[PDB]
Amino acid sequence: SEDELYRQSLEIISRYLREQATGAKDTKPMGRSGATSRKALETLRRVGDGVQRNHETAFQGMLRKLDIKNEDDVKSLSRVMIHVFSDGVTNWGRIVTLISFGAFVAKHLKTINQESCIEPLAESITDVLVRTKRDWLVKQRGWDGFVEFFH
Ligand SMILES: CC#CCn1c(CC)c(-c2cccc(Cl)c2C)c2c(N[C@H](Cc3ccccc3)C(=O)O)ncnc21
Repeated sequence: SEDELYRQSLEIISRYLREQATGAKDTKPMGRSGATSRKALETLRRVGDGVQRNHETAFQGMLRKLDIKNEDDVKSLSRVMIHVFSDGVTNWGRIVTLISFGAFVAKHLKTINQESCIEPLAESITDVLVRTKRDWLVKQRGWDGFVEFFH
């Protein structure tokens, strides 16, 4: 390991997706740069909840199209994130939509009683995000850049 950016990203995304699914704020330290991952998570809650709320109908229609039922559909969803998220313009706007739709999908995984697929979903999203937009993420100062961008 010793990929700080991947570790920090996976943590923030797992916390958001897990707490959206279940309602509970997970109380367990944070990790390295914990004040930058707690301010990132705070921001993500504000802006991410906003995107799910404002574009609920769009999110519902996309979820319906993907027809997600098991670990096999979540594993596949990865090829879908590469086509849609990676093959686009790069900005925090689309990065939030990716993690917000992931949270929307994580809520659906809980309701269809497949909540063991949440942590893998979070890993899939972090994989596509960090190992297709690494160059851009580094240039923007990673999650310090994100928190700054949503002042
Ligand atoms: C988990 C995951 C994932 C991948 N992903 C997906 C899922 C395939 C979409 C997407 C594409 C079309 C419609 C909808 Cl509702 C969505 C969510 C997406 C995305 N969408 C925005 C457009 C948009 C913004 C806000 C609300 C609805 C739609 C875009 O393409 O610029 N941006 C980034 N990643 C996206």
